[PDB]
Amino acid sequence: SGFRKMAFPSGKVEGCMVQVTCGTTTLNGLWLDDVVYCPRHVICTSEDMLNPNYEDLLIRKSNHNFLVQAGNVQLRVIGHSMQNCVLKLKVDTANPKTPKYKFVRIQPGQTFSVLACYNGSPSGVYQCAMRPNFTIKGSFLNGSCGSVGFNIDYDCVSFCYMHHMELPTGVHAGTDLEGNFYGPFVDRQTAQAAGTDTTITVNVLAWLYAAVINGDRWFLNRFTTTLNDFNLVAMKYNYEPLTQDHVDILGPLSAQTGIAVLDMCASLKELLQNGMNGRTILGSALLEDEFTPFDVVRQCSGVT
Amino acid sequence: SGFRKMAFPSGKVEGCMVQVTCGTTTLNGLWLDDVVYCPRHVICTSEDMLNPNYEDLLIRKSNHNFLVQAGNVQLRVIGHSMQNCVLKLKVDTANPKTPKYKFVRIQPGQTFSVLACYNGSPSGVYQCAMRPNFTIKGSFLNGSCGSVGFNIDYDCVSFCYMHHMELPTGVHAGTDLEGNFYGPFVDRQTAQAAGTDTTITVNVLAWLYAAVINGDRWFLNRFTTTLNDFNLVAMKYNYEPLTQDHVDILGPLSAQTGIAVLDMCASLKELLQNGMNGRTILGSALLEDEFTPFDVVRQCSGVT
Ligand SMILES: *CCC(=O)N(c1ccc(C(C)C)nc1)[C@@H](C(=O)Nc1c(C)cccc1CC)c1cccnc1
Ligand SMILES: *CCC(=O)N(c1ccc(C(C)C)nc1)[C@@H](C(=O)Nc1c(C)cccc1CC)c1cccnc1
Repeated sequence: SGFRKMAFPSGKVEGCMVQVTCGTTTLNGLWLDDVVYCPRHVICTSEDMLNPNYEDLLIRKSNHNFLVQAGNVQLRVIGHSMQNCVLKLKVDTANPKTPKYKFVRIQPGQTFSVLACYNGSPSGVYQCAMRPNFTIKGSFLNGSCGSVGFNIDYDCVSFCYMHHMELPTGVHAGTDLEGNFYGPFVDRQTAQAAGTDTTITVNVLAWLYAAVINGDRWFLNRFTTTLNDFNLVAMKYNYEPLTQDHVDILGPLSAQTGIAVLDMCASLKELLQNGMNGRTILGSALLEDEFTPFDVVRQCSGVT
Repeated sequence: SGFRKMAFPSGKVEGCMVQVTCGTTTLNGLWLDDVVYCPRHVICTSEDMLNPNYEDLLIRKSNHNFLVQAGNVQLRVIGHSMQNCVLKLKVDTANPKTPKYKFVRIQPGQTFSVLACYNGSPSGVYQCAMRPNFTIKGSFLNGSCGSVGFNIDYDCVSFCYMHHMELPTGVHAGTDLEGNFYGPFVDRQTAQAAGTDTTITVNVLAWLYAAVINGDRWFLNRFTTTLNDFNLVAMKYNYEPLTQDHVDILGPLSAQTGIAVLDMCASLKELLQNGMNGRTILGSALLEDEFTPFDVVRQCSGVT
């Protein structure tokens, strides 16, 4: 028992991290097969961040201007192209450590692990979620650009995020591995405010199920509610609307605990209205929303 | 910016996880050089957990009774010995993935990463701390035994914990890699209650420093205190006593922020006395104590 914010083991991704330098800028790249993926803003200078014309900046760059280093050894760049906001640098050597992989574009509320890197070297791994406003609350310093988000299904790594920037409010924005930003963000040093960071309701309910499985049951009440009644409360507290799809996804947790989804919604409703009164759930004094129903089942069953 | 509960990248440890089976029991082992380390309770049957005599149980076991599997391949066991509560199984093949490593016995309040494994396969990585009562609040299911705790200094993994058991209260107990339990726990299915889980004061202060660096400064007050005055409040709230050694360890964070350690103690004192009034610090509604001063500096500087 016990419930932790668990990240996937990072070994398979560690074997893909490289350093990419273009002129004076150094960031992280992701080496899969004979292609190194990195944020296109690696080509930007200091007086470029304000309003960069990436196509024009890219014309002044040749294959030899992209320095790619994997460990202590240099990779030879034989081609380069820009796909949306990422650069794809073709190298002459396929990464011998390339795992089975997919590129996936995740939906808000979905979770993933991040391997934070600097100079192509991994420094840490943490679990986070794509917020409903398409930002991520990460831990990224200058040089972390190019660090990636991923999920693992047995031996297949599904890459879903590449870090590009920090917004003026300290939250993070990035792309999928096709270079498309999550949300309306642009790779430009300009005024970009994030929308309402609403709570991921289905994730909170999954975590309330995790709490019941692990013995924290004080919040369980004698009430029930309806999807419409619950949603009126959820809107009031800036919680995402709960749909019948969410109820369906929570089915296995409802079945394991014998607590119907709508009864758990009524427990959640009373926690929103009354607060926690100085009590804790799974060692937290607030309602946790960065565990999906899939994560709760996976961690509670020990999927390797 | 941003501050996350970050674990070390787990790749180096993933390459050391093996499955150990003795009779009908399967748990995790740690393969370093030509030795596989695992909890000695792998030799216990069902009617043994109550009061096992490990030396007597071990006499009935030969090298061929310990099945060690690394991936899909079997390791040949050429020797076995018991060192305290761990078994050391000598194999005929040195692990080709053995990283530079040390075995260290950590002190309470120190943090480490855990690679939770089942059947010798890694399923997740999380960061935790050795509690002042020598338990760990982990996420371990049946079969997780043998999963290990570690810290990494550039390329050297310092193994500090091996999981052995869950206490009747859902908290976890284990040994260092020499087989010595942390705390007074024994590898026996018997009444073992944990002591007071006090808060790691130096860690809370480090995390308050992390908050100030990341912009969360609302809790900073106009007060100061003394070590003795602060400690009277800390005892009242089951916080560990703060020593001059702790003040010294917080020196770099005090210097970076310009906030003297005793002023941060006075802020912490007011948070203990007044509570958070529904506010949050670094996304938490309670005072976090599983980041050491070293972790705060490392995460805030990006040590790879
Ligand atoms: C890897 C590059 C980097 O660290 N950062 C960066 C710098 C420039 C650009 C574009 C050319 C605009 N993108 C990323 C920063 C970063 O995003 N800095 C930043 C902050 C902190 C706030 C507002 C705007 C900007 C852009 C200059 C970085 C720093 C910390 C974490 N992630 C990224
Ligand atoms: C790897 C073995 C295992 O999963 N567990 C176990 C079983 C037996 C023994 C000894 C022979 C006594 N040690 C460990 C359990 C475990 O500790 N079970 C347990 C619990 C949950 C509560 C009170 C006592 C015991 C011992 C039987 C395990 C389960 C979950 C997490 N860690 C370990």
